[PDB]
Amino acid sequence: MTHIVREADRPGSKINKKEVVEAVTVLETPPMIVVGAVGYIETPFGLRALVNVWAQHLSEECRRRFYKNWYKSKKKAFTKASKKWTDDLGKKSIENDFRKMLRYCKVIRVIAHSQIRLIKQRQKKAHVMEIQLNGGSIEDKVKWAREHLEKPIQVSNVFGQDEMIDCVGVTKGKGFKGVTSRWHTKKLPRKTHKGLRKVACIGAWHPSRVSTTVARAGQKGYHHRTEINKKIYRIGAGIHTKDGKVIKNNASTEYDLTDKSITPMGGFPHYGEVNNDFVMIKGCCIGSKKRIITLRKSLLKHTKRSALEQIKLKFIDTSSKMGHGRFQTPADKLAFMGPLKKDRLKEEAAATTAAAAAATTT
Amino acid sequence: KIGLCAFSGYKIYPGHGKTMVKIDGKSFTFLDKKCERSYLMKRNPRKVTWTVLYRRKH
Amino acid sequence: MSSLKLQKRLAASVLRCGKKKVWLDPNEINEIANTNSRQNIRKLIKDGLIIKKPVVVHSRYRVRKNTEARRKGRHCGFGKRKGTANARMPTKLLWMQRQRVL
Amino acid sequence: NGGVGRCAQAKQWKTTQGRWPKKSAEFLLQLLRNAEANADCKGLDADRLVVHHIQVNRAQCL
Amino acid sequence: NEVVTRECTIHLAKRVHNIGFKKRAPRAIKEIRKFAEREMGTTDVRIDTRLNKHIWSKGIRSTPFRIRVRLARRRNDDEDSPNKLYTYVTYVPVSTFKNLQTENVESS
Amino acid sequence: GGTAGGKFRISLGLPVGAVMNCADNTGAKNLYVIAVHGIRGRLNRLPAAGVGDMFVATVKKGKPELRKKVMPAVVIRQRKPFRRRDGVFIYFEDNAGVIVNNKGEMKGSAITGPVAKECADLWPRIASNASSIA
RNA sequence: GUAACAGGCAAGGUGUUGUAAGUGGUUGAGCAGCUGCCAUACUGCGAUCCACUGAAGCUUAUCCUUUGCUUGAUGAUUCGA
RNA sequence: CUAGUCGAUAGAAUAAUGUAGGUAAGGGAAGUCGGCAAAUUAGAUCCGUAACUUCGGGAUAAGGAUUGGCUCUGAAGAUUG
Repeated sequence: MTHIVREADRPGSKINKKEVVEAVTVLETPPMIVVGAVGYIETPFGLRALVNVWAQHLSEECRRRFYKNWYKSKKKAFTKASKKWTDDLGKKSIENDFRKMLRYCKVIRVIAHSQIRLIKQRQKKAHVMEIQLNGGSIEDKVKWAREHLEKPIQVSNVFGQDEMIDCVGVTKGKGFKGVTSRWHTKKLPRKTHKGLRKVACIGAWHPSRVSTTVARAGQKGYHHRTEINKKIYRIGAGIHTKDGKVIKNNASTEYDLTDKSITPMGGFPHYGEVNNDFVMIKGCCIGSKKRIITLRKSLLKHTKRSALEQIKLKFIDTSSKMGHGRFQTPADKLAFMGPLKKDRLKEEAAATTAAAAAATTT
Repeated sequence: KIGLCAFSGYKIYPGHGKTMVKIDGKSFTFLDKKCERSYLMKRNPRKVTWTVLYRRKH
Repeated sequence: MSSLKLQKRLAASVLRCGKKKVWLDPNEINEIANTNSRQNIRKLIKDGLIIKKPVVVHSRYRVRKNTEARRKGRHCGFGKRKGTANARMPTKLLWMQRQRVL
Repeated sequence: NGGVGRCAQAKQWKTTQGRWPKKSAEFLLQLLRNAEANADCKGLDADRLVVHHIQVNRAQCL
Repeated sequence: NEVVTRECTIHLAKRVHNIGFKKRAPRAIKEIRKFAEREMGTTDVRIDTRLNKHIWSKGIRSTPFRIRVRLARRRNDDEDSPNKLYTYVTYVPVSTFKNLQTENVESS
Repeated sequence: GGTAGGKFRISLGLPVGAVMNCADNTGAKNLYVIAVHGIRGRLNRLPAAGVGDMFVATVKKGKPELRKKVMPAVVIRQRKPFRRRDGVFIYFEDNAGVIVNNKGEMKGSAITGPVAKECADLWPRIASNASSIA
């Protein structure tokens, strides 16, 4: 999370045409690689996955969901059933399997990697995910998914600015907690024998069992949640060399113009270094460090004027998070503090050994 | 927008501080809590050797 | 090898500094343990195999760096005074001394 | 097995519980050393031996 | 070779952290035994007694943030054991650990 | 009432019953928070006044004609910090209040020290008699 | 992956306390040995203060970064239509 | 310090509730049967001290000021005159 000034664009609230200092969140989204296409039908039981067509080559990063030991293995998935693109197949293998989605199915969802080795973790093993396509006349959906097999799709085409994203992840684990932490129950007095951070009464005499409405020590942390209606403030695109080195309007804007990058001084603490694209939403998605938050498009309508406006942000605070930021760029310290007894007073040894290197050849 | 720390002499980008109003009427921006606490103990900033005011004592 | 429970108790009652301060030679415990009489253990003591391990320095350096500074009054302000003034110098023994002066 | 702690090396036995009973192992090492020693007496090949029938019982409690 | 003697620094506070004081630093002499069996592969870790004298220099609570230790993995001379190798970690007194790049060249 | 626009939630630093300066120049020298003036409440929880939260007051150590009566009052500054909406966190040096009738008109004619902007915006009459708003 | 890697070190970065030991000081209340015939003097005095000095420490153990040094696979148990 | 011990079943890990100890914004008893529990004050020198009283006390009533370090100065004695 990283703290953004902007100028608010309302009707008659009290922040109209004035500044506010908002809290934003940074999701490093390197581009997904779409790798296969699944159809679903309707039954009187619900939907039902019927066909599954994979692209033939898959990254070794992303054949690693299929193994729990990859160092140890012989790397044999998907070695056999990716030869279906190399046999006859034009009467037999796959064109039938794409015929089936045109006719029987009603919902076509698509399977995608995430290139997680661009994220610089120790993880190296991907995240596979079924994304539903939602463009009409499912004859289109099977040709859209037949185009983008094995080819990347990046977050600028999915979302825009000023949309209302949703966040679906896991929360942060706290552990086996107790009752004044799980449920936020009152504390019993200081004169409570045998335990005060309890619920005192656990039920009536009758119904003479305990119910599932009472507050016990039942988990805190690590629950699945979906959170609705976060608003995307910026979509980064942050990598490299469009003609020369390029990071600018990542954390820059039109009122700052120092170009740096969204990552603060000394990195995001425990979280990363971010180099890749990012979605920057309003305040607080769920989870810890390095979670996989999937972002689905909103299910609902937005007519609230808090939901609808477009705001262009004034300033992106790139000061450190690792104790208390004082400066913004690393050359902003040289505005205040010049020569530390460091490579500012170690250059004066480095200049004369290079002069001794100039005195070496002469 | 960018404001000045009253104890030390640093710049305060928006967010980033607490700001004290004495009942003289006067308003004091500090940058850290460390500067804010260290003013209320009346450590004079000419005498603490990491500031700007000590630094303009050269 | 053996336990020198006996051998130590005889050493600290011959040297007459009890066995906090007894050192039996820990490469010669084979030859120390063969020796049972005290007349057989003064021979290990005259020879250098059992030593009396000298006392701890409780040095009196700072004790008399301080009481040369009391002579100039360095540590007697009102925040180093904890007796009532009658306890630090009893006024019954100032008028005893004063009468004997006059 | 109540209330013995759960572990992960007791997956292979297909039961989530299990301990590492040290001196209970080492009295059975010192028995299978003595059962193997009479196996070498009659001339049985010690590497073709399986643990055919093992049982433990009770004794007079002290 | 299998007889190499390697001198290296060890950030101690990184390890005896998360541990309550007055439990370090007889914990810091277990963390050293974990440090050797990850650096020399052996299991029989002998700690030179002067190192123990150095670690208990500032009481049980306080422990030096960083040490400069010298391991020597020698073959087990006698007492024919499963462990043919054993590492002996001795204490190297230095002035400033700064720019003390660990190295293996220790002929002595 | 008279609350213009959205008065955003600030942090309440003055529960029942705290004791505030009576920055008034009426004669009252303390105001004591009997109860605050908007409060539904939930169980066990004490009402508490923010800045510009009118409340119910008694003067405990004041004047003789202001003591032992129940009166309204308005908070003008407090000592627990509060986030203004542009990232600012203001607090003050001590807490203070102002005797007010039921309309929102003050009782005296002077306010001896700064009025926070939150108090001035909702009560224009306290805004007029102010020395230095914010 | 005989090294796409990784662990330990190290170097940066960011932080945090706030100016390290060490010499040197016209910083220093004052007091002395000699204070000298002159030159007019050293300090063994001596809280402090100042320069070298935003120095020095600690800084991932659940911080960030690597063309830096170093290190490495070398087991065990069960399982088919 | 001298003598005397490290003997209290040991290792790993630090969840919940606890027994024991800390700190906590703002408010300060609203809590509670009741300030229970905790918190505050405290040594010493100098000032200063109320109602009432059995004249003895009350009284440490209350209410204030001072205190480190360093370098100095002054006062208090003894034997010989």
